[PDB]
Amino acid sequence: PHAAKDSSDPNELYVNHKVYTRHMTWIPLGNQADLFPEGTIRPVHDDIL
Amino acid sequence: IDSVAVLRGIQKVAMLVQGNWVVKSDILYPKDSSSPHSGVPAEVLCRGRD
Amino acid sequence: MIIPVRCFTCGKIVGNKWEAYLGLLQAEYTEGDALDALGLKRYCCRRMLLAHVDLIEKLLNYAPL
Ligand SMILES: [Zn+2]
Repeated sequence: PHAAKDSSDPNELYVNHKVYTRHMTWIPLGNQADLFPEGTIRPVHDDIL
Repeated sequence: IDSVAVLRGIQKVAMLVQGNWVVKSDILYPKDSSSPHSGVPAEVLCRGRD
Repeated sequence: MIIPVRCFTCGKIVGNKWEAYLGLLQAEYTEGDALDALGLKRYCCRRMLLAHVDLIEKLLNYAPL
């Protein structure tokens, strides 16, 4: 919603235009939330495009 | 061709950088033109080249 | 089309090292020293990054949007 008039680079024009693997969110099933502390279950590299 | 006339002509289409002459941005990019790579208006290209 | 996630031969994660690689090319780095700085020792990952063509943005230029 807020960008420069030109904004040639896609970074300024767009948001979430690169789906990095950090967007993956773990959805616990059953009691997996209690067994695994938060942040343990996640993609390893966090930066894969 | 006399040097004064050439200097007058080049002062209208070029600028002096480090003793050399570089064509003006608007000459390369007409007002109706756009970037072949991004499609941005020629005014932004002129500002960037300036 | 897009950078593969894994190296074909060895299997090292190479997908996350693409955009940073471009940064090293946006900087003054050459190809070889940028690949060395990224940590690609064996030549297979160097072939993966060096020979990859980024067609995803050119295709996105033709996306509906
Ligand atoms: Zn490899």
